Order: sequence, then structure tokens, then C-alpha cells
Amino acid sequence: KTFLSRHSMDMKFTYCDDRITELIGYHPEELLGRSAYEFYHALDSENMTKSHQNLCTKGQVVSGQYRMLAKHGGYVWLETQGTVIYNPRNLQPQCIMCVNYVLSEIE
Amino acid sequence: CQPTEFISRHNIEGIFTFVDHRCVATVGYQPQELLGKNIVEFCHPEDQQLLRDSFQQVVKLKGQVLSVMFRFRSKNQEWLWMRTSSFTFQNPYSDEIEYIICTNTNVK
Repeated sequence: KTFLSRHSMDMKFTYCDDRITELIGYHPEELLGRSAYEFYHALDSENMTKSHQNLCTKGQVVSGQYRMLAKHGGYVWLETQGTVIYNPRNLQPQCIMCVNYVLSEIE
Repeated sequence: CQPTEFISRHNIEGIFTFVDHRCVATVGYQPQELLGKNIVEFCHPEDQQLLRDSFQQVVKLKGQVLSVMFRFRSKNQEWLWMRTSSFTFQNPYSDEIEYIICTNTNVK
């Protein structure tokens, strides 16, 4: 299975695929408008930031399996590929399309 | 207010399984209206094949995003230039396309 993660502005959750409730537990609409950094892992937060900064200057990058923080203090080992889409009118970053790949279970 | 950009979970046939609640601010179409419908039905007749062709291309890419620019029909039945970026969700386990998204970014 896979999961569509939309990140914009402060890389927050602009939209989350319903399949997120089957992995993290957070209801898709619940992440809408909340800071992703709030639950951006614990010791794997640096990995997210580093990959994020790199992604914003590359367009598309694949982030290795990290401990994704669940709604119950769990760490799901999932891999995610991010692709920042640009607006064709003002020519600027619109939204980041992050494709999550389910591989391992929850730590 | 909502941005003039949205996504939708559709299959290789362009059938919208679930549309994001943002299309209302993009074209004015309600998510439920697209549910069970083909994107080609609300696409410019002369660009319907262009959309179809691009949709087949993304299937050949398997895990890549393809942006197609055409004139989509709004709630007003007008034709506006929109660039739909589709990405093929490939199963990390075995080769298999679950669904394809569609980033509808309004051009000009």
C-alpha cells in the first residue's frame, strides 16, 4: 500500500490520504491545518528537515525509511518520495507531493 | 477560502474514486460530482485524447509525475487552462499501480 501526503507552506499537512488512518492513526482531516513538525518523529526529525531542505532545491527526492510517529507514540518505518509541484502562473512552489511507501511495521 | 489547486484519487481510466474537497474553489465542481465519473467527461473534447494519452504515459512511467496542460470544464461549463499533474502510486512491495492522483494546477 501507499499514502499520498500533501505538504505546503511550513511543510504542514495541506491534505492527507485516507490511508493515513491505517498507518499513523491520525484522521486525514485532523492533520489538515496542523503543523507536521509537531509529530515529525523524535530522533528522526533531523532526517525530515534535511531531506525537506534538499527537496525544496531539487524538486523530487526520496527519503529513506524513518520512524514515522503514530497517534499512539509508535514509530512506523516507512519510506517517502517527495515531489514539489510548481505553480505555472507565478512560477513558485505550490504543494509538495509526498508518496509514502509502506514497507515495515510500527516500532 | 481555498487555493485553485487540488488532487483526486483516480484509477487508470480516470474514474475519480475520491476527490479532495478543494475542487469547489478550483472549478466549482463538488467532489461527489466527480465520484464515479471519468475526468475525460469534463475535459475539452479536442484535448480528451491528449489527457488519455498522458494518462497512459504515467502508467508507463510507474512512480513518476506527468503534468498535462489542457482546458478543463468548470461548474460554469467553461473551458479554463489547467495543468493536471498525475502520479502513479506504485506498491513498494510488488509491481502494482494502486491509484493515480491528479494535481490540478490552474495556469492562466
